[PDB]
Amino acid sequence: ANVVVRLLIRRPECFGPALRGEGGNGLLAAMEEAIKIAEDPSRDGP
Amino acid sequence: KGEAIRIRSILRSLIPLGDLVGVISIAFQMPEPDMSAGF
Amino acid sequence: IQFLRTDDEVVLQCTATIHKEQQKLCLAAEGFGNRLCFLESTSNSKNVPPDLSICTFVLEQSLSVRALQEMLANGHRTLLYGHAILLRHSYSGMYLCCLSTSRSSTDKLAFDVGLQEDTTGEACWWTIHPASKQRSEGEKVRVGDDLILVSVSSERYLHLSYGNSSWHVDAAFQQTLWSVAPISSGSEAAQGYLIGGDVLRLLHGHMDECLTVPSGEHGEEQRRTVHYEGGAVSVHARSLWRLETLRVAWSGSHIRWGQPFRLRHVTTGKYLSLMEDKNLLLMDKEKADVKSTAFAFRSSKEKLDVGVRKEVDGMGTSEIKYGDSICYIQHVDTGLWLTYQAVDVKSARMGS
Repeated sequence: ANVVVRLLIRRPECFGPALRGEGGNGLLAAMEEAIKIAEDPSRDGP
Repeated sequence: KGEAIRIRSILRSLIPLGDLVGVISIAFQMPEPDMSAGF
Repeated sequence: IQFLRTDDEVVLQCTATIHKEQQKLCLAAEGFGNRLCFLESTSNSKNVPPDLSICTFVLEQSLSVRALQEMLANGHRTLLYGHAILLRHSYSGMYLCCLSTSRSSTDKLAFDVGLQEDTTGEACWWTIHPASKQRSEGEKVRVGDDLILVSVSSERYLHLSYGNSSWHVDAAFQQTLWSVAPISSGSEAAQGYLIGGDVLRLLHGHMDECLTVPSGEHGEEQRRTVHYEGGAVSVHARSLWRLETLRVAWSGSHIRWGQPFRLRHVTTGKYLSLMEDKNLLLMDKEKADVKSTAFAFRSSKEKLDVGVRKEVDGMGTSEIKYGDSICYIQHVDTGLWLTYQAVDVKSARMGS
């Protein structure tokens, strides 16, 4: 667990872009966006 | 142990608590069957 | 090739590329009044001099991580990669540490660095790690080597977080190459010799006339004037002049004759400049050009040596003493020399 946490904190791009980083706010907005992507079929593979 | 406190603090700084409770509060719909490939 | 020892003043310098332009910065801190650390542009010193007095840091002790853990449970040593160093502020006297607060809401994973009074706890020490492939763990550090600082408790790198207008250093998880530049290696600096980067006072051998400025009895227009005084002013605070050497490496070296240096008034924070249209005045760092502020010390009145030496890599040789030394100030552009006058009219001369 310690080394996995070390690697995940040294490489921040392993987390989601809408949760970690100077873009998306956090997990709340990330998963609400995910729900709305699930709801609208215009963002999938036809 | 101190490194345990450090790891817990890192995890808390990563994932806040308000975010956690807001994500818990979604109140998924419970259905005529539905699809299990969603939330 | 010189190995970093213990109890020596160093500078934590780093490189930053902004506007596709390179700049070199200190790790600096005011200390008294502001705990957090900031940056100081050590480069571009021809027009604005940096504040080396808050740029520099001293290595208090140098112990390994396991010896530090044993100290937690309970001469001049050399510096090796992997040790857990202790950085103390030279002026403020406090110790550089990792604060448990987060000021920048952008990087929600880092902490802020600053100065603290006590050294207890593992939240103040730092560990050096190699930054290049040529160098590994366990070898001796030399001058100019790039290293990485990691906190002991926070376990976070001394990151140079780039911002829109907040060039602030944090303890983040992104490595930042922090080069070290020595200042004073703690050599055999005898009691009484002149060392660069120091503040001092200048008196006369037979008149005890000290180079001062008017006190706070008037405004800054009056305090900007420079003159001589005597009596109790020798022990005042408005009569201290600090010599800032131009080079940032080994700025706390022994002052040799004929080298340029800036004259700063630590009481107001202005630098002693010379404009040809008048006498000398005090101008802030924003316009303190080197060609107008850099003065030098000579042993005689002549111009035998002007373009001789540019730099010497080392602590230097003990030349100028505090006890018996008769120096002459000389400007790099005009080459004028100090002279006392009798501009004071006879109306209130004896009392003023």
